[PDB]
Amino acid sequence: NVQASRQESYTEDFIKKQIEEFNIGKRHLANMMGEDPETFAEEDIDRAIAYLFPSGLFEKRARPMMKHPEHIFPKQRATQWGEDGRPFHFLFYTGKQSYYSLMHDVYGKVMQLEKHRAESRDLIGSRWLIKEELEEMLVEKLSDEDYAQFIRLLEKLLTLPCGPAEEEFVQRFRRSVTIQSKKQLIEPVQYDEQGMAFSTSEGRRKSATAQAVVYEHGSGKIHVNGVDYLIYFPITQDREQLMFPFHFLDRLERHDVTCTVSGGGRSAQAGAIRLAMARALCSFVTEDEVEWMRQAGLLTPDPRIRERKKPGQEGARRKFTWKKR
Amino acid sequence: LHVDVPKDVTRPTITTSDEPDTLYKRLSILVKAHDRAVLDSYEYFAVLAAKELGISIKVHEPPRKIERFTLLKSVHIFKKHRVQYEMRTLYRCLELKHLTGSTASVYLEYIQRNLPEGVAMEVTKTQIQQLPEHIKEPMW
Amino acid sequence: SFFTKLTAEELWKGALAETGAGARKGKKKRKDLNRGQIIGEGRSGFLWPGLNVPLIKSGVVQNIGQRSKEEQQKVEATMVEQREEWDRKRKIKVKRERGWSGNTWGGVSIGPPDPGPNGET
Amino acid sequence: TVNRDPTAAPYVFHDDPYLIPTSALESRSFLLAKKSGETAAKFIINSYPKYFQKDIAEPHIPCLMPEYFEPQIEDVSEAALEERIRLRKVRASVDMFDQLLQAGTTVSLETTNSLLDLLCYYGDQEPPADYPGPWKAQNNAERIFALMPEKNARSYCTMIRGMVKHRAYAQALNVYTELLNNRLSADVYTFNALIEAKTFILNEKFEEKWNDILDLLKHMVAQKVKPNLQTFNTILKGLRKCYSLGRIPALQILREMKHIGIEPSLATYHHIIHLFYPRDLSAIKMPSLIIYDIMNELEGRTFSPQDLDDGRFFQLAMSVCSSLRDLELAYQVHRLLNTGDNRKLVGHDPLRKVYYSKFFSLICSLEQIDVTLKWYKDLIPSVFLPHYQIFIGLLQALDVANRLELVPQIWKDSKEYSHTFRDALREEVLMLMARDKHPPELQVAFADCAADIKSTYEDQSARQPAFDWPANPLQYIAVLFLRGGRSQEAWKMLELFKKHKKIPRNELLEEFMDTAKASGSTALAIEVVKLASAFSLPIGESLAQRVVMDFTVDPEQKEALGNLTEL
Amino acid sequence: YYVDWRMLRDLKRRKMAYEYADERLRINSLRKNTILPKDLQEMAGDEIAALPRDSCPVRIRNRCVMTSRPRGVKRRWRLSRIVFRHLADHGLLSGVQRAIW
Amino acid sequence: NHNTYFALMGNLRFLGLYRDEHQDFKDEQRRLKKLRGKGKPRKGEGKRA
Amino acid sequence: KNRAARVRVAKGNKPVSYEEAHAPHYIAHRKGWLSLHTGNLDGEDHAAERTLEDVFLRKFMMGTFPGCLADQIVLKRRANQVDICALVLRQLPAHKFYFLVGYSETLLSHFYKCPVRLHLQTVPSKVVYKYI
Amino acid sequence: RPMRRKALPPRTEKMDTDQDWPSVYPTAAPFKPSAVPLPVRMGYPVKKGVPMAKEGNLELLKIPNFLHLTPVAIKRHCAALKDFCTEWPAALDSDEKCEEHFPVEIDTADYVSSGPSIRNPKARAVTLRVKLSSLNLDNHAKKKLIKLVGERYCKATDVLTITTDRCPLKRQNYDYAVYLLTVLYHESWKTEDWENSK
RNA sequence: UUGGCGGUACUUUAUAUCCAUCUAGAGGAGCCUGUUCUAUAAUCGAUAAACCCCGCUCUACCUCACCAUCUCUUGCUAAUUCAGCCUAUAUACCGCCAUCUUCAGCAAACCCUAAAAAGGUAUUAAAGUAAGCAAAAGAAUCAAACAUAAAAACGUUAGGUCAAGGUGUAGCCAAUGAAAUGGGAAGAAAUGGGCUACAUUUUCUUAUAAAAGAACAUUACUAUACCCUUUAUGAAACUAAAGGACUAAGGAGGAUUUAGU
Ligand SMILES: [K+]
Ligand SMILES: [Mg+2]
Ligand SMILES: [Mg+2]
Ligand SMILES: [Mg+2]
Ligand SMILES: [Mg+2]
Ligand SMILES: [Mg+2]
Ligand SMILES: [Mg+2]
Ligand SMILES: [Mg+2]
Ligand SMILES: [Mg+2]
Ligand SMILES: [Mg+2]
Ligand SMILES: [Mg+2]
Ligand SMILES: [Mg+2]
Ligand SMILES: [Mg+2]
Ligand SMILES: [Mg+2]
Ligand SMILES: [Mg+2]
Repeated sequence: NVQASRQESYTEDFIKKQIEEFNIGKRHLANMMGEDPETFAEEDIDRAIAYLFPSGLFEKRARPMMKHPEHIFPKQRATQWGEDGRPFHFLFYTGKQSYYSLMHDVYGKVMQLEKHRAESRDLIGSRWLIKEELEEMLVEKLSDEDYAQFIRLLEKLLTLPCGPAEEEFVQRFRRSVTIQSKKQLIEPVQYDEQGMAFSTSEGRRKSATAQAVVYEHGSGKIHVNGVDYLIYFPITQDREQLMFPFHFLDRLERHDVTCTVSGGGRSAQAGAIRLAMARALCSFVTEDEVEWMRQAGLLTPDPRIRERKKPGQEGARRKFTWKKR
Repeated sequence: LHVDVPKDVTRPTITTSDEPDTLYKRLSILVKAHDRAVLDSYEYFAVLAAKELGISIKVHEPPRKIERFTLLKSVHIFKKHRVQYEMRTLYRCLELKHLTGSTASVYLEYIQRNLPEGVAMEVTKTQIQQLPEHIKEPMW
Repeated sequence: SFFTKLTAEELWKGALAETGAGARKGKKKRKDLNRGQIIGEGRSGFLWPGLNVPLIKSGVVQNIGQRSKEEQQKVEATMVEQREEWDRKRKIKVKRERGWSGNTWGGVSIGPPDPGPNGET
Repeated sequence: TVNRDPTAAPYVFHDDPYLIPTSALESRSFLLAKKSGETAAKFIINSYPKYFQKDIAEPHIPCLMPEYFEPQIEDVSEAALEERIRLRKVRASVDMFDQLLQAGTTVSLETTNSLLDLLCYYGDQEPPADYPGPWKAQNNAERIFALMPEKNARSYCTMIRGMVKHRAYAQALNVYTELLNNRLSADVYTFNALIEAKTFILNEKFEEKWNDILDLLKHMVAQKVKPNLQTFNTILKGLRKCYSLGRIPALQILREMKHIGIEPSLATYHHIIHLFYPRDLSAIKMPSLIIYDIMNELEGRTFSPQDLDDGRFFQLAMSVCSSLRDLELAYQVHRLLNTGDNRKLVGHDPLRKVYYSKFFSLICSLEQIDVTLKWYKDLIPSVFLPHYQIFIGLLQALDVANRLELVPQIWKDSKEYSHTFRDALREEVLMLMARDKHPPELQVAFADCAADIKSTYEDQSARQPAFDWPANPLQYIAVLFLRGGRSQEAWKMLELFKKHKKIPRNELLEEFMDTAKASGSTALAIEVVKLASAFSLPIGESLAQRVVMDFTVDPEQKEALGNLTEL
Repeated sequence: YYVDWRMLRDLKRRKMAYEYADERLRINSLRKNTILPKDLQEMAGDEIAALPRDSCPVRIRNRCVMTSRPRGVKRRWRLSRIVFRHLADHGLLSGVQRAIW
Repeated sequence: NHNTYFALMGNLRFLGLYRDEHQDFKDEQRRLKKLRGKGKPRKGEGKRA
Repeated sequence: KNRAARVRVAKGNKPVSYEEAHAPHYIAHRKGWLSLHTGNLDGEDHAAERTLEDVFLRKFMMGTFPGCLADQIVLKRRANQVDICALVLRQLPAHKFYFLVGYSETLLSHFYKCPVRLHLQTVPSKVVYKYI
Repeated sequence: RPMRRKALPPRTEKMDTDQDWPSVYPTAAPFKPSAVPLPVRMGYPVKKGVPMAKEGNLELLKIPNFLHLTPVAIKRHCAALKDFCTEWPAALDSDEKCEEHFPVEIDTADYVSSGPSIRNPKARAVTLRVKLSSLNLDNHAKKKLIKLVGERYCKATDVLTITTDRCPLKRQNYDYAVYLLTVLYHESWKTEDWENSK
């Protein structure tokens, strides 16, 4: 009562033919695009396939691909025994020959260190590989209990005296922690025809966008869209929003700003200018100050934007009245 | 063909006339499609063809347009439950410059005949000519 | 209208009413109407070389033709016989032997077990 | 810019492995079912036109509209007759012409001539058509010609042409005599029919006949009528009857063609070749050299359709090359076919396959195997799907070049072209492979080929109970199995000699024994003796004695072997 | 055969409005102005009324071309919401996709 | 033109060049219904006189 | 629950193709469009007429090749040319396909007044994406 | 007894890697898995599955491929198409140089779409653009020309824009715009007695 | 011996969540609109949650399916003792959906038991294993995240829809079919939703949401009713918009209830 076909297992003979067909494919794709077959590479292949078979499907897994068989197929679906039927690995009948073969090596290392007999922080800012990464190294499915047990054994190895061989071993299972630098990207300092220094930066609040041009030396003259700021912004709260960047760094009356804000309303345009001024003013302040701006909210774009209306309800969140029952 | 090759392939007859030729200062080609990748391939084909014929070309991407409309999901009643549909239009503008009328016809024919399915073109020729002979001299 | 016509798969699904509120919580039988139809065969009896008749006959390139009213009536009756014969085949069945009683499963042979993993019949 | 794809079938054929024509029959049948489907659509369109009348195409496409061929003018007037003549209805126009005469209404001489044109050209018979012819003394054409009150040159001219077209040579000549007596002047087309008439008629004396045809030409100058290409082509086509005596006359015509200013076409040379290179030529010792001069004259020129025998030239030229066994000339002829668009004049289906078959067959015979294989990949299948004899020629070429390693590949190609079950081809493949010894690697490859050719015999035998395994294939397939590490299979094939009652050859029998000695299996050696006894071959007794010395025979084997020796 | 008798009546209304378009244009022009005598305008008001009622172009209703549904139709395709959704949800309309945003 | 499509496709079904699954389905329901005695009455001979 | 164009789960024995497996919300994401014309692009006309021609062209091809279509056809319009790309099972003899192509091309070229070409890719049997 | 036809092996097997690919795909065609010698795969893959193969792949057939347009073909094509092109006059090396000798700009638009009809209503419109500096206009004429044209004149650019779409065809609308310029220019020079009362 | 069952509590988990907290509303007035009722010669369907500006992103004729009157009988198509039917059954169905629901489950192939009515977990591991669908992931809102959409299986409610279309069974065929003209009315009524107002954080005017000058309780605030003019579409104004006056009620709304992180 089974019609669903067996999950396909790939013989080494099958993958071997898939690699000869791919190798002949590269020579043909190279001949089509007029490139040299010897130097034709995986990057050139992907670019050629995108030109010859343009697909605009959003998901990239569904687009045409001519990749090396090692990539498209799973890495190790090969037979685990020979013609006679004798498995190749002495731990085959465990069902996790690769997980237990690794736990066999690390347990033997631990025993030699304990029998044979400094700071253990040889590597810092590193993490243990996640289960998904481990499963990729072993090429076999692991459970959470199997991963948890593997880490405990690796930790015990670090606790004990470790020669350079052990340190290299544990290194394989340590992945450098991603380094996201939460530090503002300082803008360059250009020079005008007059020779005065000035920096420029963009800012976006709601639908408003601004392009400020702060000058290193000035008397505090801010011009928005070729107008003064008291005229352009008759509301105090809009002017206070322009005061926040300079007042915070005690730099009032020391710079000359030229703004160009298009889009949005009065408050959204002041907010867009505030960010544009804070980002341009970074080039003329110390790095310790740039961090004080970043930590006071002056350098982060505000992500709050109007939410779309939903069909079947009065608003983005407002619902139609629940008729009286 | 390895050994069997045409000897003297016949070529179409191109006869130079005595009429003066058109002079296009600009020639804007706005192609539209639902698929960006098709525009990238067509942009590559068109820019390569222009460069091979000596034409000066520049390319930019006008902002895309998305048209959305709402419909009633059920066949009967159940007003509050709707389904929404959209059509996305993407643009690639090929701005050519300093073209004679013979160069603009052969190029446009070649690229229009190879216009992929689902792609619409909007050529905008800009011709430049002298002033009318009457206007040149004021006559009362 | 030609645009309100649905395929056979959709027509039988509705008529049979197998998937329904009554069926699951508590007879119409399906039939295939393309079983006997040979591409190129119509009620008018036209003969189409290369579709429903030989393209070449005795070295002569055939041309379009139509069967006579008598000949077509024979072909129509012959297909009616084959349909009735096919229906008779459907009715005909091979009865299996009963067990300890006619309405009980005890004693009834159900054949050999299925082949093994390595073609062990 | 683009050239022919050598690995693809002609563009007409559908680009799919299931739909590619394997053989030449499926090629023609596929192009006869397609035409039949087009005719089925045109029948429906022209029979239910109301459904194909809405036009949504701007600009308007005239060729995608329903056709109407039946007259829609009901009134009986000269205008209505003109419509029927335009539609080319022959019987209806005669009825309305007679009705017009019955009323007596005036009919224009030009309109009366358009009626005779239709009747004379179709010879009083309705135009040939498909849907669900000698000249008759009593017919509408001659009757209408007499009823005509006023006659003009065109009227007589139309009769002369229609008569000659429908094989009325004797009458047509008489009609021309009337034209001269009336003092009218004929046109070029009428003079061409008269020349076509004198030739077809059998005159006892050629000298008189030739002087007569010339007299028609002399009257063409008296009446200030200038000849055309067809005029000269007609005279040369007539001369092909008298091969011996038409050689000097034929050349004189071509010299006059250039002086007048008429440019010889491909047809004009097609006729001179026929006259100078007879197919049934006993005197092959010293053939004429004109073919070399003609090709030099036409080198690099491009030709257009200007006669009805232009296609015939290329097929005839290639044939002449094969007769002379000059492959350099064949390259010039094919080179002329490639200049410009000369490829369009190769010929139709009957002559397209003869030209290339003759060409490729000549290549294999007189060309280096390396070059021969280049031509093979280009021409086949793209140009023509060859018949099996072409492969026998290719296999023979490989054998003459000492490159039998490619014979297995040629077999795989043959299966695509519907030669899988060809007895002649299968016998040639196995024969060449097993004709002589080969290195171990080559023998193993041949053994795989022998196994494939065996399956064809086996699968064929399954279909046909009354099947016969030809004797020579059995020997070739068995030898190849022994030589190529398939000895076990060859022992099973030894039994097939008895099943089909084929007499094993002496060479094959001793070969099995040699292999047995190396194996050391006395049992296998005795098996050969069993088959020798069955057919009562004399060598069988000697072979049995040979086994006695080759192997140590057990006492049980001695009794068994002795029984077979007695048998 | 058209979908139903309602689609047939509408089809006739569309072919009779096309026939009388020039007539109803020329006559109605005499009424939509203040430059001609009111006596003529009152008379042209009656010539237009005397024309057949199916010539009037406000009696045309846009119906689904495939199901003859009077309401719910989209004018760009001439299909009802139900029929449009069947072609769209199967990938049969060129460029129409579901709107996710 | 709904008349052109319905008439054209009906004619093609009678020429054997088109197969209408819907029509074949209805043709057999009529055949079975007539055998059951539920067929269409003749005009002018309806149940009510 | 949504019932639109969803081939519902059986018991693991129903062979669905790639096109059938994916529900409407995967259009433009995992599966493309069966018809490609310019009539639904912005500022383009004649969407109604192109769509009506498609509906007919699909019903015509099903009836003209009854039981011989492995998957839905793909319609491609370029200029006034129409191109029909159909996956067809190898059931009918080869010569019969040449007849239906010649017939269906000529008939649809005189009906819509455009050049129409039929492109047939023959499969040994329906291609199964997954068993659901 | 009935014989089922056997499909031939794909012709890609017979294709060399140094073939003339432009010949294989001379013109735009649909993707034929039996003619494209590439192991291309397309389709979202099932869990523990690879993307579907090219043979019987509807997704690859749904793609508007560019196999007929390859860098080798495009270069070979344009080599033939060079004879058609004509050389732009070298003297007109700048935009300002063109305005000097050719002050009038005529805009014409074409539209390419898919369908049986090649007709688009928008193709009739024409637009003439000339700068008043290019026209020989006295101080009186320029003031009269600017008042008559109204908003057609742009003070910032000094460009007069005449848009003519009333006529059915493009050749009629083009000739009308040239006519409108001639009357406006000639009328502007004419002086009427009522003009002295401004 | 399984399942069911509770009006079962305690402990966690979350919920614009029962209650509590917060903001603007509904419930009062005037209108717009759906429904019920009354009622008409005069449709139909939805009508607890999951109906009530619902099918309608829409009814002056048309639309139209209703009522009255008159009229046609092979009556759209190539053919058909046939065409046609918004005739009955959504409790025969397809199609397309609602509801639990962004809830976490549904289904199949094997293996095991001193027999199995069933069950099959122990991680320092004791008989379970390996594939599916949903969730998840991925994609979309054109950097990034978050969020929002989309997605959401099997079942539950014989839930909704024979009137989108198609269709099983039963029924009409000089009529339950076709067509034309004219009508399809109202309410001292109840009720759902929406709109506007009840004002001083207000009203009018210029600017523009900055500021300024006036108004500010009897009609000051305040009529999207009625009535009267004019314009728009149309053949038809019975419709919509803009003015004009006329102006009544309304003074922030009992229990109770809706939405929002
Ligand atoms: K249902
Ligand atoms: Mg709100
Ligand atoms: Mg019994
Ligand atoms: Mg209306
Ligand atoms: Mg009404
Ligand atoms: Mg009415
Ligand atoms: Mg009714
Ligand atoms: Mg129900
Ligand atoms: Mg109900
Ligand atoms: Mg995403
Ligand atoms: Mg998800
Ligand atoms: Mg119910
Ligand atoms: Mg009735
Ligand atoms: Mg204010
Ligand atoms: Mg009015």
